[PDB]
Amino acid sequence: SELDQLRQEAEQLKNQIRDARKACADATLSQITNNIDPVGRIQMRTRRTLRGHLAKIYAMHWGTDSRLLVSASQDGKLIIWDSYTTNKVHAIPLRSSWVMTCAYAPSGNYVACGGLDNICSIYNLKTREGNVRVSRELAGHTGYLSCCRFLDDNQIVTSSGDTTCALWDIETGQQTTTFTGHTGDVMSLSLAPDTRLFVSGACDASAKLWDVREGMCRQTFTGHESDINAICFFPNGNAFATGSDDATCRLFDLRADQELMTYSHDNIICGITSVSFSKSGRLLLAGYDDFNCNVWDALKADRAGVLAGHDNRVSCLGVTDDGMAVATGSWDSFLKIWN
Amino acid sequence: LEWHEAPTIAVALLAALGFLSTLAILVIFWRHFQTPIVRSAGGPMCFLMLTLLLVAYMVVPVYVGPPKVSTCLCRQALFPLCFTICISCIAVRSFQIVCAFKMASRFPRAYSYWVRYQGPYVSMAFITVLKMVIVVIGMLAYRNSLLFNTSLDLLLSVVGFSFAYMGKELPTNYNEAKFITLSMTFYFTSSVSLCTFMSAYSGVLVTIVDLLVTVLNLLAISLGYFGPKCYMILFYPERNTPAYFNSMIQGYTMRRD
Amino acid sequence: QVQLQESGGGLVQPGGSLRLSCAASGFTFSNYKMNWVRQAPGKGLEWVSDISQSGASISYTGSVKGRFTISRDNAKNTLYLQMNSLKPEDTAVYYCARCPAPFTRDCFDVTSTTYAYRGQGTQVTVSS
Amino acid sequence: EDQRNEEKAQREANKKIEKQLQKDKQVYRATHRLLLLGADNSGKSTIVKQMRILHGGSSGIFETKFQVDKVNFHMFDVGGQRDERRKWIQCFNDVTAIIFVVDSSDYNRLQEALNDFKSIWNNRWLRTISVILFLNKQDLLAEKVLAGKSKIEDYFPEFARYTTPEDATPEPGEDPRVTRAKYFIRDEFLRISTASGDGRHYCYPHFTCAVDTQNVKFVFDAVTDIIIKENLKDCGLF
Amino acid sequence: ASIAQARKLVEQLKMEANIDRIKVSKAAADLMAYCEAHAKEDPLLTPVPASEN
Repeated sequence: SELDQLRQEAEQLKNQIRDARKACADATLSQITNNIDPVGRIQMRTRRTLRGHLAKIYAMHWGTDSRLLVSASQDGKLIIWDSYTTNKVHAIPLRSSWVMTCAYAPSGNYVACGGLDNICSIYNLKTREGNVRVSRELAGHTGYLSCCRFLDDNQIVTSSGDTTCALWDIETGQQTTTFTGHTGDVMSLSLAPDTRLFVSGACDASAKLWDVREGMCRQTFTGHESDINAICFFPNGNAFATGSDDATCRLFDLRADQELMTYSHDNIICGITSVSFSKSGRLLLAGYDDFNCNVWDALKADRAGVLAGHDNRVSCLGVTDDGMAVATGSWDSFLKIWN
Repeated sequence: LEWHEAPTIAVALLAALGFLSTLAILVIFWRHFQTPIVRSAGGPMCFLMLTLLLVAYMVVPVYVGPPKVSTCLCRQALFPLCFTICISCIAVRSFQIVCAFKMASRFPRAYSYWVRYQGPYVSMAFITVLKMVIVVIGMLAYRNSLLFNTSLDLLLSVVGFSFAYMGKELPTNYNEAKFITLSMTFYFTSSVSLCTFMSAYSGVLVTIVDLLVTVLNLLAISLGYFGPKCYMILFYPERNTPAYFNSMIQGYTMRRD
Repeated sequence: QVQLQESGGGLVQPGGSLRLSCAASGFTFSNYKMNWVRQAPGKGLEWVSDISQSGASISYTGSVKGRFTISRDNAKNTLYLQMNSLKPEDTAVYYCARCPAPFTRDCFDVTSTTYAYRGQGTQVTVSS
Repeated sequence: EDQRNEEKAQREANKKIEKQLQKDKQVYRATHRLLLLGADNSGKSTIVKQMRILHGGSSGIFETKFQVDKVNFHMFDVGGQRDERRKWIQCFNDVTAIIFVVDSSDYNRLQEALNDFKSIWNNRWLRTISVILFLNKQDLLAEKVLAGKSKIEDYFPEFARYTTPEDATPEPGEDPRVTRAKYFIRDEFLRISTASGDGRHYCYPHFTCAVDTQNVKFVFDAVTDIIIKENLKDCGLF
Repeated sequence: ASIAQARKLVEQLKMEANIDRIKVSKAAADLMAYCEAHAKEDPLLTPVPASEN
């Protein structure tokens, strides 16, 4: 049968790819960074405790100015915090209270949110009248929205639970490009610093690197063993890290096209919800289901510290653009800032 | 007041029986923990009243003996403190039961304020502080001094009764209407009889009568509150199960009408 | 990558016997609760059996109880399904499934039309 | 001097935002959200339609907001998603109750309903949420039992030795076989709830009373009981 | 139906293969160099004085 021949060809191609990757791995990251001195005991403290949310916080996103941030809760609100003064700038009620994601535009002009309504709503913050109102209702996804990131004021990449990603032209409200190839619900999405590429981790234990312009999957990484919930690009853009239900963080390299290091501990058995690198990429903060966020040595895989204090499951994580602080939101409707 | 005299030994043996019963109840509650009965009875609140009752029973022999400033001070330092703390604890538990079963949606914001400001732990502190204050201002100046304390205790018991009054139909493990009626009526009649007897009496051996009344009251608000619970949780282990509590609360809430 | 390969299916006369295997690779076997699923022609995916990580907890469907046996061997990273007293309506494609997350009692989306942690399946046919 | 004015304006805006937030919380904490789950043939649509018709109210969610005895309610059915639910089911980890609907007359797909109920009950996040079990389509179950063409023992071998429980309500004009089948299905669903509930959450089965308002009353009573037990547990009295 | 899906999967696998692969040692060296070069500009790694936030 033709299906058997196609499956055999796919297996042969996978074997060839694995053989090439094995031949390409002449050493390991641990075997090379063994001579560098470890980071000292990392101790962050809760500088601010942003409170005012009703239900569990599901996502957050820092601003480019590294002062304002936006968070989305499951009670149907979008609160924009002035992190320096703990004040609230905006509180946008949402048509659907089931919201899984939120984003901050690089210019700070708009915000985006989405969820079980399968719609990416975009709200204009700095309008003429000063009242935040929905500007575009991006529809076309047949699954829940899980992540959204602004390319610029007129473009946004959204990942959905219909196993497809998309690039939206906000002005026309239409899908410029569709990224298909995932066999499971896409859960995370991370833009490269150059914005020309992005990665997405789905519930099929695979992360695919996509091309924004051409709309094709350049590379696929299959080092995990469970659904991938988080993904974050390295500051260099040549690597990224992933979190998964199998209680492991894994660093993949784009040029080597294979996994470089794993960050797991015997006593850690809960899933990972959010990951984010430091400004220099030396630290890898990762939220967990055990209400704790662990700081990992991105070069030596030593757990440098722990950010304890959240009463419920940590769900979102984010490091400012200048690396000044890291903000963690969890399911007890509380946001915290650490440095 | 002699050590060898029939009323005194009778009261001493009654106090010893109360002490043994309270110690047994304490051991039973400690052994059978993490079970719905003790949690519904008050949890650590029950242990608080039990140990305070234990100390009140232990200081009973101090009451008996030659007159002394220490015994005289303890007279209103400990036993009225026992009465007021125990009755306020029962009233707080009754208010919690009634506000959980009812008036949670009728008075929503009031319950949010009550549960956000640590109401159960705040009302008790207010009560003990106020009783300490009224006690010291009373001893600054038998019948007149004790009248204020009995009025306070009767007001607390009346508050507990008025809050448990609408809870006649509440489940058996959350209903204390019978205990409240019995204890209030016993305290009222004992205080009335004692106040009447302070004036028209010889003046000697009246300490025996007053101590006898106080130990009967202590035995009342100890046994009438804790005996049924221990009876149920030793002689009916099947009746002490989280599944049973689930089913019985459910049967109360959704009645067949 | 997570990969499950099944084997053992084939022609079996009614009242016969069979044994299925599931060579699991790409993940630690002793951490996940395993499953067996089948898909009769013209019908949707139907759960058949499951087994705990240590093999202590085992459950089947009503139509296969007393005939099918599920077992696992964490040493060889394989899952077995011995099938006895086969009947014609048992003709189905049998897939070896895995719970999405480790150390988890409940199992979600085992019988979904698409599921990443599922094998290609082996056709089992019963006819005289 | 600009900084002082900017900070004053920020504080005033934050005060307005917090006032609106507390006004919204006063309503959010007084509204009960119920998640409807089931199968294609379970019959959630008729329940939603009846509850909307009895009390006037109300894409990817079948939202419905109504008011029953001056109590706010919110019933939503999650349609339009894929068959995989292990990720979006985590949103409803704070709902008041889950209204699970079962087709009792469909023996072929009854095991699928049992597996779905087991998965929902044993979920890590859905482990403190009570389930209101709705055994729909009782007239069809009675017709199937009385016909005799299809037998429960064909799909469930444990029905041969099953006996009607003592605490069974003898509805008027009820065949012993019909009530035996009803209570067998109810007990099959209750075994999963009692096997691992451990008092964290409860199950409230209810055979549908044909087409009557009694189902809405049962939902209201179950929600009231759940709220009462939640208050008791928060007070430390249960 | 499934034949087209298998064909597209095979085509995607062909596209993923036949690409350059820089050795793991070189990639690790580049990552370490980037981390070391920017170590002075990491507020989370090097504790910034309390004066500068």
